[PDB]
Amino acid sequence: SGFRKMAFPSGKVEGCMVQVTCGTTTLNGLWLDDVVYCPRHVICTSEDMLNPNYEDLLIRKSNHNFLVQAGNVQLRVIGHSMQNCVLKLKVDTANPKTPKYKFVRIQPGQTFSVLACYNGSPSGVYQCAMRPNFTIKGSFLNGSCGSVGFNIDYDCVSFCYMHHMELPTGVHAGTDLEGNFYGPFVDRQTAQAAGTDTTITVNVLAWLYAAVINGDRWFLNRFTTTLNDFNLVAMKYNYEPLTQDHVDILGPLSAQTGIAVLDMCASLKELLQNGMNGRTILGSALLEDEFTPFDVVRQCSGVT
Amino acid sequence: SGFRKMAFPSGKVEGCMVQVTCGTTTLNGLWLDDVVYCPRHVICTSEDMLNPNYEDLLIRKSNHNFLVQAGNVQLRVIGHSMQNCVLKLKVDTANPKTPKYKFVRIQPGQTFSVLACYNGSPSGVYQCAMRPNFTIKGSFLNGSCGSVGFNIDYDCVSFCYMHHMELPTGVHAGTDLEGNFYGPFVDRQTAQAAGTDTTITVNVLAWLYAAVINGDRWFLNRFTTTLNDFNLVAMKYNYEPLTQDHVDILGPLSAQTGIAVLDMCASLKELLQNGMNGRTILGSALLEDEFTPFDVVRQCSGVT
Ligand SMILES: Cc1ccc(NC(=O)c2ccc(CN3CCN(C)CC3)cc2)cc1Nc1nc(-c2cccnc2)cs1
Ligand SMILES: Cc1ccc(NC(=O)c2ccc(CN3CCN(C)CC3)cc2)cc1Nc1nc(-c2cccnc2)cs1
Repeated sequence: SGFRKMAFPSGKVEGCMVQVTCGTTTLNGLWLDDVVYCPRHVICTSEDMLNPNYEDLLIRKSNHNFLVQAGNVQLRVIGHSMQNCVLKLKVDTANPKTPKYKFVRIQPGQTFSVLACYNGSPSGVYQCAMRPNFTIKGSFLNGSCGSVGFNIDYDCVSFCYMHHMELPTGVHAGTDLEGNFYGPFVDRQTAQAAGTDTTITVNVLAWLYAAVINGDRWFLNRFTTTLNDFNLVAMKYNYEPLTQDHVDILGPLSAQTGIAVLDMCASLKELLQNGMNGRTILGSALLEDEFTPFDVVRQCSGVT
Repeated sequence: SGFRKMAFPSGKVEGCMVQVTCGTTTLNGLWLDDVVYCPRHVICTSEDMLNPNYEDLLIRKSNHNFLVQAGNVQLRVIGHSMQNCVLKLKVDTANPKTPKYKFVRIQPGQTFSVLACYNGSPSGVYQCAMRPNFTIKGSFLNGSCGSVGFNIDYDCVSFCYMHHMELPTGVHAGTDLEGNFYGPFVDRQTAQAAGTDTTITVNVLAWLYAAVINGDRWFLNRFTTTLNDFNLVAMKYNYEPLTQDHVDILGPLSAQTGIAVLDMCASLKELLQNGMNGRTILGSALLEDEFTPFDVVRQCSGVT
């Protein structure tokens, strides 16, 4: 029983975090085999953030300009190259703690764990979702760049996010581990801002199923809706459209609770139109959209 | 920017988790130096949960009745003893991954990280608070007993909680690592239930400070209250009394925001009496009480 924002255990990633210094800029890197990955803006100056040409900036660097430290051990840099918005620093030692890993790119609406680090040292772990507008609502301070987001499946770490910047509304943007930004953001100084966002409908439905499995039932009703009629309501309240694939993905949770997806959609319509009338669902007075169907199945009992 | 329920990185504890089997019962244990700690109810049967005498049950066990597995490695048990509600299994190998550690007992209102484990294998990490009634609102399924709660300060893991049971309302109870239960609960079958709970006032105030530091200010006002007048309102809404020591503990956050504690108490009084009128604070429509002042300082910027 219970339902929490639960991250993956972080030990496999902790053993990969290093400190990268270039000039007077320090940030975090990810050490896998004999390569350290970090944001390329580590090579920038304050006089460079206006209109940087990173190809120029990197040609003017040598391996000796990069100081890499793993705990109390200095790693010797023997090669450097750019890949999109990340830097690859080849080092003379393979990381003995390298887990089985993959570099994946995630979709908006999917979740992952973030290991927030400062000066190469892990500080905390929390769960994040990629928003529809390709930002994340993280918790990061100055020094956190190069912190990573990941999921773990059996023994394998799938890295999906490296942190690069904070936008003016306080939300965060970054890249996959190939250095390609999520969303229409760049690693330079501009007036860039998060675009309009939407609520992740399939996740809200998953979380209503989690609530039923955990004994909250007050929002259920005897009505069922059609998919087209539900999607008219979704549009009005700035929810994403629900697809048949979403309905299919919710199949296991529907079977376990015996509540058809379009039955639960009729509950969600009533919550959107009427509010909660002073009640809560899984300790929240808002509809929560940062749990995927997978997250719910992973955490919740499977009985029925 | 941002504010998340953030756990401590879990790697130091992951390396301590083992599987303990006795008969057909499997649960988790904590392997530190050459001792494995686990709930003593691992030695129980279904015909024993009524009125167990654990001293009798343990006298009838031998070391060979305990199977301990660390990953794919079986640990040989060479001694067993009871300490209050935990069992200490002496093994023939010290854990090479033992961190610096302490066994601490926490106070109601304090927070800690939980590493949820199944079959000796870590599954997820989340943040928990000890409620005033000595329960925790965790996320645990069958098989999770023996999972631990902890905080980390510099290199040192302070273990404070071992999981033993789920109460009828879905909340959880357990012991410190000396085997002494938090609250009026026992590791046998009774009608025991969580007692009445209260909201942790100093934590709500800390979280309002976190909100101000993160730019939410709509709930602020020009009024200040007295401590006695605030505590009359606290009583009415089932909040704990605020003490001068609480005011002192909030000193750093008050100085950083320039908002006196009794000024912020006047905001909290208005929120309690009027609600939020459709607005949110740090993405919540409820007043959140599971962040301590320390948690806020640890996570939030320190500027001002
Ligand atoms: C996207 C980006 C692009 C360039 C930079 N770098 C800089 O602005 C910068 C870097 C280094 C310097 C110092 N110079 C270079 C070193 N030395 C020669 C002195 C002069 C001055 C400015 C940072 C970022 N990203 C940032 N992320 C944050 C941040 C804050 C809070 C949460 N998450 C991210 C702050 S700045
Ligand atoms: C407090 C307590 C006391 C005794 C027990 N153990 C049992 O009830 C029990 C243990 C073992 C058996 C099997 N027997 C012994 C082994 N073998 C001889 C077969 C017969 C039957 C029952 C469990 C607990 N705690 C439990 N925690 C949970 C639980 C569920 C979800 C979340 N957190 C905890 C379920 S039972």
